[PDB]
Amino acid sequence: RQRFVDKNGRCNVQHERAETLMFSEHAVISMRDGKLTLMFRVGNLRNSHMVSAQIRCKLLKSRQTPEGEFLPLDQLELDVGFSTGADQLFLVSPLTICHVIDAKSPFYDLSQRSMQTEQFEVVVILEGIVETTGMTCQARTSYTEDEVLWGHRFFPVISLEEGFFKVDYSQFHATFEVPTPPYSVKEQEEMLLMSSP
Amino acid sequence: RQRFVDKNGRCNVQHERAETLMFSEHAVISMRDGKLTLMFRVGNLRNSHMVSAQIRCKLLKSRQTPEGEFLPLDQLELDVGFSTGADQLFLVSPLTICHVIDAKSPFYDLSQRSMQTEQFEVVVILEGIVETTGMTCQARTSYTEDEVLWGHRFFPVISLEEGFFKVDYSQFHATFEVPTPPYSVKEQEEMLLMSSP
Amino acid sequence: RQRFVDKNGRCNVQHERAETLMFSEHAVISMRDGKLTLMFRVGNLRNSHMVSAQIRCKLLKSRQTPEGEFLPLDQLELDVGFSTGADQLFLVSPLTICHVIDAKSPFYDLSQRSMQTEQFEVVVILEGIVETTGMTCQARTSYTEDEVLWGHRFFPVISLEEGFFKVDYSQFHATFEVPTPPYSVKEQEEMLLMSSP
Amino acid sequence: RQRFVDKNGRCNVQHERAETLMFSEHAVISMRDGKLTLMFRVGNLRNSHMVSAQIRCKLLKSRQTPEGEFLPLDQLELDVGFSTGADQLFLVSPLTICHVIDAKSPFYDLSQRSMQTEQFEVVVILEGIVETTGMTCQARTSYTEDEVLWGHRFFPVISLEEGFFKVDYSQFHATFEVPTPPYSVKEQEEMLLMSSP
Repeated sequence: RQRFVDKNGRCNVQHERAETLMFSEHAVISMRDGKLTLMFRVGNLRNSHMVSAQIRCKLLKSRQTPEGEFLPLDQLELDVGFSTGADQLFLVSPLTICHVIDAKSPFYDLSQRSMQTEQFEVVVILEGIVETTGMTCQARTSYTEDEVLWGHRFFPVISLEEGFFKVDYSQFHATFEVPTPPYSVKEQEEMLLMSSP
Repeated sequence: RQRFVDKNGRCNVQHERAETLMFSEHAVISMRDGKLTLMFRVGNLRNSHMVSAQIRCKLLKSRQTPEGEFLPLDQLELDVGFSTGADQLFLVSPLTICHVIDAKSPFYDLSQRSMQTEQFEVVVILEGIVETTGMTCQARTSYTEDEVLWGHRFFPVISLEEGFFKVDYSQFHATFEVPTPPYSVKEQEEMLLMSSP
Repeated sequence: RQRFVDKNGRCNVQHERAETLMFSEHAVISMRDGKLTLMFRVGNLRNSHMVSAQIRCKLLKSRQTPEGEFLPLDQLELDVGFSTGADQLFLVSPLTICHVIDAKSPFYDLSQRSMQTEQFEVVVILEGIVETTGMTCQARTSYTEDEVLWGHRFFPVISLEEGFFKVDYSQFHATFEVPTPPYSVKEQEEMLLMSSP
Repeated sequence: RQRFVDKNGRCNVQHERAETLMFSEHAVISMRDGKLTLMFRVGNLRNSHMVSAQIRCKLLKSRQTPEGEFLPLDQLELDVGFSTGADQLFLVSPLTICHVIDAKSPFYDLSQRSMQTEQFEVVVILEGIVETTGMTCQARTSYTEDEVLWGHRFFPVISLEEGFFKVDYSQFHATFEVPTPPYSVKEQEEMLLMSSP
């Protein structure tokens, strides 16, 4: 059968200069494998194609510490694989980056309703290896609160049409709504605690 | 006695251009140190010899999430040393890379029989330091389900014949069958649970 | 609303050659998010602007081991993010680096009073990516015991004045005193233990 | 008072071409901070001075797995800081690298007596940043069983003679014998278990 990567390492994927297919326009928050997950899509740089890369995510926001101190712009770490090595990417085709929301996540108590008033910026940083030269580069993007879609899911972009594993970039930025619990992960766990008889 | 590495760092190993001795042709699944382990062999690049390198492994496959979503090509992390630093290689001679299958592994429930119908691709990525220039490079390979041999074991390639630690590459790709439990690790643990009186 | 980072990765921050705005002149020890934290500020290099960087911290001091051995200069690790990935910085504007003091920290039993007699040197090492060339560099600094201010807090340097997220470097090195517990973290935990009825 | 590192990052340390002061000639196994520790000293490269560097250690040896398989040359990971970040070195002067022997260490059951018959090779790999160019390099060394000294301790090499933090390399390779328990760490823990009344 057709394989994505040949024995010698050659990738069998069938994919303008304006770098707009690097990161998806929006991020989404919906269920995946039983967990509410923050997701965004990464593709590649049109003028500097990469195969390998490392990705990191920071949550930027203003906040008042319990001590009463106002932090104009604080950065909070958003785990996107440092605890598995999943942050070391293999860019054979687009990838849906996942941030599983839990008690360690800054988004632990982010619910659909709190989204209305919340104000933040999810910054994504990808430092990849340009295949052609071998040197390193970096691409960044950002998702403000209005660019994070609760209850949405990314359309798939990979298929097989005649021995060719194809990537449909016309669906790169496309998302669709799905029935998703409005509760924050903290609330879900709070409800789990109160569910015990 | 003869040493593999001199005090000054010189390696004492006695080893065409077609890069075919970089990764073993097949991967195997058999017992090592009491654990069912996924293994494959890494050697080196004939046109760009490396001494240092980092290795990572991704499991590529199609799957349907519990939510009913079909993921055409999902990548699952296969731990090959990130939790020990064992993924930072010292390429003095061929190395048998080990993925110890456990509850954290995507192969946790992979048994000999399920292999027949299963469909996947184990992609290996090695980014090493070319000794001659000092610059970095990358080599990749892949193992589809039909290239993963259950119950097989790699032949040893290192020996000492007259003060020379020799590498026999004619046995680089060679494997042999050994009595191996057909059960998946999950099943083994399931059987351990039911064994308690 | 105004965003810190555009969709294409461009940062929207409004900032002599003498490199003096790279690290704050002093470090401080005060409460943040309910934890006594060692903090210092990092900005950037005026002659080689960086956006990405990794930071590490070492505690240098003389000490006598329980075995009676005197170590003229021993280096102790000061966790500044290796256990979260928070040590991989996004230098969009100044950042207050935090070392949360706990049982794993060399400063676990450092109190305001012990500061008087204590003798040490907190060395900070930042290896960043110069935006202009793409190559790597390193900057270092040090904080002796007399440059660590107990009970002090850094003044904020970020604001928004007419669609511009501004950085006021005139306050880069500025700190102010705040009511802070004089106890070491070990002592705080010792007092917590004795508080149990 | 005199400081090791100036505020601007300049190190205040007062230190032929043959690279022989990079790694100590021998490694030692003795008590430090209540733990039996494997130690060796690292200094620097005379022809390519480094300030920053990462260090890793591999245990090379032949062994027979519980399955009866003979591994001619197996590599076992020797933790030298990957679980703290202590492996990311600051080479301001010589450093005594420490491997704290515990249940996770390949040397867990290595005792003074077993040393007589044991056969192995502790390979050390240091990849550092040459201060002058900014490019990366690597240095390696090895310690066979006969080069690992049980019950020995390294002489200190740092001192202060007239505002100068001096490094005496004439003592770089020097070690001295100290009363050290002959037991392996496993044995020590075995004795701790049997000590419970």
